[PDB]
Amino acid sequence: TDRYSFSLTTFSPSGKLGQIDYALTAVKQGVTSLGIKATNGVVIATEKKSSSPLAMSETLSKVSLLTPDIGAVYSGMGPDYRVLVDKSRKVAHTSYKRIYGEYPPTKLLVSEVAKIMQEATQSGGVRPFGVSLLIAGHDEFNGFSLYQVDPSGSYFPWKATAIGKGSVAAKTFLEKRWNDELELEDAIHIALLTLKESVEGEFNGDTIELAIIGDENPDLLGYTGIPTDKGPRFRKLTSQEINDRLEAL
Amino acid sequence: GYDRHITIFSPEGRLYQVEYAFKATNQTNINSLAVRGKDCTVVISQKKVPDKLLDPTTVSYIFCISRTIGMVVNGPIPDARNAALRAKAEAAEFRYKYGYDMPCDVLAKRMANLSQIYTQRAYMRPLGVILTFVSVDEELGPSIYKTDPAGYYVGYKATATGPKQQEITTNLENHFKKSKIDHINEESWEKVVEFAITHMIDALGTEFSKNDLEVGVATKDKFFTLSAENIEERLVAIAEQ
Amino acid sequence: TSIMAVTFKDGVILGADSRTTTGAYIANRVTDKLTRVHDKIWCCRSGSAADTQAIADIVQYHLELYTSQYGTPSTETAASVFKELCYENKDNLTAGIIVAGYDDKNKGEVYTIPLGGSVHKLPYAIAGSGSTFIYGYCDKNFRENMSKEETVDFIKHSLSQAIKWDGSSGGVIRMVVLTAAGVERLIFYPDEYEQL
Amino acid sequence: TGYDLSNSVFSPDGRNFQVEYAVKAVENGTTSIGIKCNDGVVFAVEKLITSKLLVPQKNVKIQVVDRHIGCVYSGLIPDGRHLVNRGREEAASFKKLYKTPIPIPAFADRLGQYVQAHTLYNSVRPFGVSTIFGGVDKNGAHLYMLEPSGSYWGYKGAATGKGRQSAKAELEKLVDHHPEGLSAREAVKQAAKIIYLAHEDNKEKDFELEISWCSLSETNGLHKFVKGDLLQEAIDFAQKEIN
Amino acid sequence: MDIILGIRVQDSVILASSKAVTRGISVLKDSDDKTRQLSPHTLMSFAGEAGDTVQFAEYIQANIQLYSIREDYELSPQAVSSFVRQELAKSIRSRRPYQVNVLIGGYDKKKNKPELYQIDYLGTKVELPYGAHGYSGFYTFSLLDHHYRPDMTTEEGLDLLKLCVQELEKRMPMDFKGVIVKIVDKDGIRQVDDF
Amino acid sequence: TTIVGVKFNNGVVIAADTRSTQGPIVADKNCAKLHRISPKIWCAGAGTAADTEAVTQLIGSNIELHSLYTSREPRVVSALQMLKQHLFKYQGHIGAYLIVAGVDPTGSHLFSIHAHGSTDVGYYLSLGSGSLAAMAVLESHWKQDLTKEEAIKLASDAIQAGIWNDLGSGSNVDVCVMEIGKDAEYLRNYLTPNVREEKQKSYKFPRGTTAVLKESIVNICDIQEE
Amino acid sequence: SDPSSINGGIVVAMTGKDCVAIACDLRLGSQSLGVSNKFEKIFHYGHVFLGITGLATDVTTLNEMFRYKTNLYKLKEERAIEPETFTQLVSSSLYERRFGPYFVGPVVAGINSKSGKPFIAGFDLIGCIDEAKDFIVSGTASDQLFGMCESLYEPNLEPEDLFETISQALLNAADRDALSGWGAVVYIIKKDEVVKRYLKMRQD
Amino acid sequence: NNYDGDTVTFSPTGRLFQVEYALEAIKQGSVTVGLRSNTHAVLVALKRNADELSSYQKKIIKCDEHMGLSLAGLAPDARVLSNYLRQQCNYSSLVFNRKLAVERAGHLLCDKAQKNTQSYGGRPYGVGLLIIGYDKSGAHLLEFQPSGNVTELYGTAIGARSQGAKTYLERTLDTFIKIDGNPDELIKAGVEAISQSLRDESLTVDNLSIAIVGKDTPFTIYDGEAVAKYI
Amino acid sequence: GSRRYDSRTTIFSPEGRLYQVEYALESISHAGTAIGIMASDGIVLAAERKVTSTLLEQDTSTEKLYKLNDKIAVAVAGLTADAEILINTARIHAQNYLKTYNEDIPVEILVRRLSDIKQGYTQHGGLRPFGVSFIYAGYDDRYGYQLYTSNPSGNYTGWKAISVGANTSAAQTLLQMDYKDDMKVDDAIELALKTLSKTTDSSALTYDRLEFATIRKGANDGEVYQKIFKPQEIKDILVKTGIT
Ligand SMILES: [Mg+2]
Ligand SMILES: [Mg+2]
Ligand SMILES: [Mg+2]
Ligand SMILES: [Mg+2]
Ligand SMILES: [Mg+2]
Ligand SMILES: [Mg+2]
Ligand SMILES: [Mg+2]
Repeated sequence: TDRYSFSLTTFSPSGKLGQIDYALTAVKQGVTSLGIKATNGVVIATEKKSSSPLAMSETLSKVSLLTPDIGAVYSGMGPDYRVLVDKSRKVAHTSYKRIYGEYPPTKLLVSEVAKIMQEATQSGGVRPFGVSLLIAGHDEFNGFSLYQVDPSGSYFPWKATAIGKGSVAAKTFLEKRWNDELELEDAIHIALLTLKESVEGEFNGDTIELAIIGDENPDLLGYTGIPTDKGPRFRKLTSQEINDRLEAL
Repeated sequence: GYDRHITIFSPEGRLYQVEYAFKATNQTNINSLAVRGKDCTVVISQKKVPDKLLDPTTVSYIFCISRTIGMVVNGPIPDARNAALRAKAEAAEFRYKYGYDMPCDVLAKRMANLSQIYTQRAYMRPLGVILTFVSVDEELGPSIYKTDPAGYYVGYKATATGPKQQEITTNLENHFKKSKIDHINEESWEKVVEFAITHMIDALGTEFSKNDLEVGVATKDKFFTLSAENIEERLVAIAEQ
Repeated sequence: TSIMAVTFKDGVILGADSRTTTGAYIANRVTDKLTRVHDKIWCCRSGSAADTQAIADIVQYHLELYTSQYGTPSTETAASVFKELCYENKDNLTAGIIVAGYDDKNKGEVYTIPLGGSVHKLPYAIAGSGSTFIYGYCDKNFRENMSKEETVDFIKHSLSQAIKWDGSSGGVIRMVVLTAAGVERLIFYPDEYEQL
Repeated sequence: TGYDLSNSVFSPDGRNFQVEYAVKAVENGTTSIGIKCNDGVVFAVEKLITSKLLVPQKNVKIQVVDRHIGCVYSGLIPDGRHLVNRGREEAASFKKLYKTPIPIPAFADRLGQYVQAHTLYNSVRPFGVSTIFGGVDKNGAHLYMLEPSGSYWGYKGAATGKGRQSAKAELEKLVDHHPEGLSAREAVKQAAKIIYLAHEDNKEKDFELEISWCSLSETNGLHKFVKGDLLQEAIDFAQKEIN
Repeated sequence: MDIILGIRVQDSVILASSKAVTRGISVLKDSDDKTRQLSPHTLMSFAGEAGDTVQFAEYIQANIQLYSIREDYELSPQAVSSFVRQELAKSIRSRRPYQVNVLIGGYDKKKNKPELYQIDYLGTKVELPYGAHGYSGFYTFSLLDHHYRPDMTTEEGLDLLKLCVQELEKRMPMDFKGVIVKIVDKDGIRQVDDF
Repeated sequence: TTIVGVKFNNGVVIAADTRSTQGPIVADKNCAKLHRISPKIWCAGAGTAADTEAVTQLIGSNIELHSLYTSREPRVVSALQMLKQHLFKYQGHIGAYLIVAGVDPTGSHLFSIHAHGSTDVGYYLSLGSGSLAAMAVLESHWKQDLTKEEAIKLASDAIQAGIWNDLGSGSNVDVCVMEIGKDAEYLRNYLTPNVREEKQKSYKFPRGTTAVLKESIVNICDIQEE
Repeated sequence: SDPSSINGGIVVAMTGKDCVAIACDLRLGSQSLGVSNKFEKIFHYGHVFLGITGLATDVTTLNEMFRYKTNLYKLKEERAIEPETFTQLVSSSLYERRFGPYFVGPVVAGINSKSGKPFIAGFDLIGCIDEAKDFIVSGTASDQLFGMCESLYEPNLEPEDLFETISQALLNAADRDALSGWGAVVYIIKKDEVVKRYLKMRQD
Repeated sequence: NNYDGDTVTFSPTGRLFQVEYALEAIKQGSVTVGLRSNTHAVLVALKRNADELSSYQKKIIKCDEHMGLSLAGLAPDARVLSNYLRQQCNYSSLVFNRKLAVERAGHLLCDKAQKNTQSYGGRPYGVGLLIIGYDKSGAHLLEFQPSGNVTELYGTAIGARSQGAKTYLERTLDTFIKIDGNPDELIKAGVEAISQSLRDESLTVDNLSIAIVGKDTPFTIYDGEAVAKYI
Repeated sequence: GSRRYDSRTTIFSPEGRLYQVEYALESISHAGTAIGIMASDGIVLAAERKVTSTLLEQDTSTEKLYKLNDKIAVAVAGLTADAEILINTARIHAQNYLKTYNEDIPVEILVRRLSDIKQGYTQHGGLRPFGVSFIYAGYDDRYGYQLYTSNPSGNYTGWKAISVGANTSAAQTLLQMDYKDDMKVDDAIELALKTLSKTTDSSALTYDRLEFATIRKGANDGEVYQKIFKPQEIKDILVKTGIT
């Protein structure tokens, strides 16, 4: 029986929560990921840093669909991210869709993920999650949005941001280039430029993972005949689609 | 220094108990390797029976998880069998609930999630094993998915595990750089097995008798292991060319 | 429903009609009542369709997990798993199951598990509402160690008669043959068996 | 360090020191062995006569599980009894659902998984026994040995406890000198000898020999204790070889 | 138990409740007071199944007294009646529901208004100028519908009540042994001691 | 209610009428009885309408999560297995009778499921109070190797037999066609053979006809600033 | 003894041109006994209106429950719940009591503040949604209301004509039901004004 | 030392110190002797008083008509274990109409003690017991330690200075085992054996506790004047 | 076993203090300052966000000021994630009370509940306390306008003006200097911003580093309005009070 019913994260004399600080350090080591909000979309992007070349890195998905209009990326511990994605997909249903018959708005799904992360910071016998998330989404009444969630459970909305390794440089790069009139293609172009700085090796469609929240894709719905159902706004760009935009770089 | 004893973060954001579980993974001093054919997935592993009082037929690190899925384990046998039993239970339950055979990659993910939990919950220790799952999947074709004590997993064109994984890995990488395809372009699994043994011999710089190896083969709708005699017939064909 | 299983020289054969009724309405006239729980362990189901499907799905799961750990289960082991479910949940089930299988050690075996969850190993077994009408015929005509062709004939003639007299039985006669050689499925249509 | 103060903690070299310390309790126990013969298995153990006051024949150590399995162990005797109690529950529940008595390899894994479970948490201590066990099932005879880590394999012969090295070498000779195999009756005689030989490392006290066997031909595949005349004859054959 | 009536006049609420307690064949008591003071300006009368009536009423009383001490404050009649309704609504889907009907007469010191709430054992709540439970309304409401005025004095309320009770004593088959009458106003709760 | 499913060459078609009733009263004249479990797995329900909707939504939700978890498109046999085990556990108290059709990587499928948890396989099926009328048409006109157009024709004819002959069924035909390698096409009110004729008279009233005691504006706005 | 006709009462809702109406009687009784003539059965949470017929204790409980839930919805979503969304919430909430249900017949009416589209829906006691283009009825005189609505209703009535239509549907339905009447209220709802009218009717 | 904080920790030489410390509490306990013939089994126990105003603490507990024990160590632990034995004797009688074999009682005690040696939060029992009985295979004597080791013996002793009694019984073995059909002689050999463990004090009438069970003799305890005969 | 790794979050020090409460208070002293001021005609809440960025989406951002219901708001100093757990609990208690009594929850009853929840984490369960101090601004018809604070001990107290977070010693001295009982909300608004202006560790006080709210019966006739200021409205009140 789990006999660790006491907190493993506690306050030190200086007021610090050590385990949260250390989770944040694990995030700091993580591969860079970023997101940029345009007027008509959001882009999230990261590097697919393949662990061996015998690994098939398209089978490792760092950018994840949470709902048809919400996607997530991370920096830090991959396995922690994968389980959070499973829980986030589920909670979108159990605490929202099965009640209201519609997917949650971005900010409330973020809220639910954040709560899960907060509880790993206070509940008995567990450590905090060693990841920061960037969550991009659209919903009818709030439009496009982009949030960061940290190991403490704190979340903040951004116009554009970066997390992980090269984030201090990437954020300065983004402050120069961001304005409130970017069109989604502009934000994609800026994302690719920003991401090049933190990437050492190969830089192409097979080593970059990029997704957008944009227009509804009726072609990805899987059925026709219900006028109000127009398709998911989340879309992962292909290897080829990324490379096309890398000549325009 | 209690951040070294349980799965909490060190001041550099590390999990030492996970790192040490990876170290236990090489305690059997066994190397294994897996490759993909056109129709099959082959896994081979060294077999060492260092005691004459042992019944060698009971010494194995290859497991038949379901009809379609095989698993080779790198690590001590108690943790290996713990993982094998669990994987068998999960595969059977999956088929009962969802009405179709559990895919290789989904089982790997599931076992990887369980492993992730041991790295976050203090009362559970990580298992000191690396798990290589193989099948010929009905949607994805020949499949290799490998899990470790960090709860990480990924699919492979080919892979190797053990004290000398690097030599085997670089040998395999060199071959695939040449061939430029994601698999062994061979019709028969017999030849894919011969390829696998041949490249292990090159990479380790050692020869094998029929009792020095363990072989597992996945084909459409089954996974099976080879007898010493099927292996002998493999070895003979390798020597005669 | 009319179902039976018959051991013979090379193994065992299962037979069934294909009619399932809701009162007097035939809800399905081409039902498959011969259900596979392992490669060479099959069963014929009678009673509540919901119950017998639930039971068989659970047994299939159990024998899949048994196989993963301990190799091929015996027919007796399969019968024991069926029995455990039927006996322990007897208050909440209406299930009468015949279990038939082929081993290489044991060859063809037949077990019947009637309503209360008792088990009975038999050379052959009959069950379902239609079986009442062929107790006399089957008892007179069954021999041990029949050939495959004779056993197919015995079952075909037997279920012919059950179907003739029982309103709840009908459609096609389905059979499954279990031997060393494999698993063979047979089907016989009304225009054949009605003229017997 | 401090890695050895708590069960289930990996040391920096990937070891579980509490399990290794359990092995020390095993190495400290009396010698026990098993010999796989042609159609069965034989188990034998050295019982130290701590005093005259011990009633001879009366503190039986070898334990039956179900009707076809024998178990013997060295180390902490109560731990071994706990493990056999669990094995008896596993055998009963297997036979209840599946009808057939539990096969020996299936039984081996039940004990193995349970012993391994006691290396997963710091709230329990590993088993301080190594257990030699086996019997006859539908595929023939099987002999196993299981360690405090949960590790087990099948064996031709096995030994544990303080006189383990001596017994092993004896056991190896038998394997070399009989590739065709040993009869159950030969195995009983050999088992008596090997325990007598291994008792050197324990010579301070006298001992009492205890043997059991399951043989298709000799016991109908049931586990039985070797008693009376057949026991004496094996004691005599052993006395001769140490002389 | 049997008859419970209430009437809310200009400046007070009057509750009238029968005195009989009948165990089948015998009238065991003829002076039973079917009421509990919940707070200084709130009174609750009750009728229904034996045992459950008094158990429910004392349970409600204990709870309102607890609230009063905790907050050093008297809940409004509306707030008390909502609390009581929720308890009965929860009780109706219980293993064994409270079979108890109540009237709550309170004087709201903040609004300076008398208030009468009628609540049945299902948790059906209604605010009324006058109300009753059981068969009492069948004999009395035609009289109340005729004579009631929202500006009546307390004495006119009592006289209209006398008439209601006289009609009950005439046409009702059971002998309910008269009524105990209590008045709830700005000064609290008092018992009219001859009726 | 009349609902049918019909297998054809390269797919499966389901159809339903559009009347829901409370006893002998028509509660809704254009009910939607074809439910989506997933993009290419649809089902039609008879029995307790809340239950057919609820059980369909629940398994649909869990199927979507399963799909994300396994990175695979949902299978009809999974919907079937999850539905039947849920229904079986509730011992018929969830009054859902369903025809479940769909396409998935494994092929095209058609099953029925009964409230107690039994399931069946076939090339043509009908459920509901109109099922005997529908089945009479299916048994008369079904054949092997139907084309898409023939199966749509047969399915809607079968629903029509229920509409005209079963008092429990009426109004319109809804169809959903699931073809291998294509988007499922949902054809709402595919047939509309029951439009009400114009009334003899308009019953619009003169304004001021109704007697009113009081009017007031209702505040639907939050508490206001200033 | 049938819980859905102990207290009596009716609700009807209709769509018109850029408007909706919802109306109810004011009776609460205990079977034959009239108890209150001021028991309103229509509630609103922001701009979404909910009428509930059936067992009066459940009418009150559900109003309190939906006030509870729409208040929390608002604090978290930072906007008022819409009719379509609220309809799903009512259905979810009713079905959660599948095997011990609230004995009610709810009716939702309102206009989506973003699309301007008029919306109505009805439910059985267990959450099955009837989303009608024309009208929804509920209560002990629902047969009578179906009869009135089916002949009196025509699409696209202006708010002031819709008022007469719905009022006459209610009034005449109620007068053929022993357990309905004792007053009536009609809400006329447009995108940014709602008017409430109490009708004069017979008091027997 | 770093390994003696709880029962769930092996030392680097494979020892269990909390169990060894529990064993140490028995060693501080007052001496008690057990021995048997083929017809009877006897317990003798030297009881300890707190001072001259105090009672002598009882050492012998009846478990059933055919079984009982004596204790040395923590007395409340003896109460827990003897209560458990009473229940198990009782269960065997009620369910199977069968008197619990002394050997079976020993196995049950072993297993009960073992559980307190392998889990967190428990502590081992701090008491040793000598169990005598007469069952279908005759007279029996058992020694229980809280390590869970239970041993069948002709005779033994536990507690402070038990070594003297124990050596005596070892020499006498061939004599006392033959004292069949003479309860009084067996008890004498018992009182003589326990005398080999006295110093400073001797056996008095409130000091001495004797119990006996055998062929046609329910387990009975003698204290006070009933032991004067043997003083 | 597991005892070895237990910090024992709920023990007294030898001076009779609660370690974790004290250390949580230390954490809170580095949070952005929050200020509440109570006037006769309303309440002001003002709080400083922790060092921003130009890329932070301010108009959709909330980190200091939260609505508990229509009559009660809080200002947060400390761990934001911890605060949201407690905030959602308080929102639920308020709705439970409204459902039970059909009256809005009185401010203190809400405050006491939240404070009891915090207290529990200091006495049982072996969990760390919430790293949060609240200022509660609200109105009820019993006491009218009210200000409270609570901290990780679960202690709460009522105030005419109060601060929490960074530099409360300096802030409190400044409030005490200029606060007067007959003061009005518009005066309180100015005092709050002037005080933040002087105590901030930032170079200057700008709109993008503030959150601001008022609770006024400046809602028409016997009723109360909460106003969470938009970024532009904070910018205007900075100019109008002459800080920018
Ligand atoms: Mg862990
Ligand atoms: Mg027939
Ligand atoms: Mg009432
Ligand atoms: Mg049933
Ligand atoms: Mg009427
Ligand atoms: Mg009337
Ligand atoms: Mg009336």
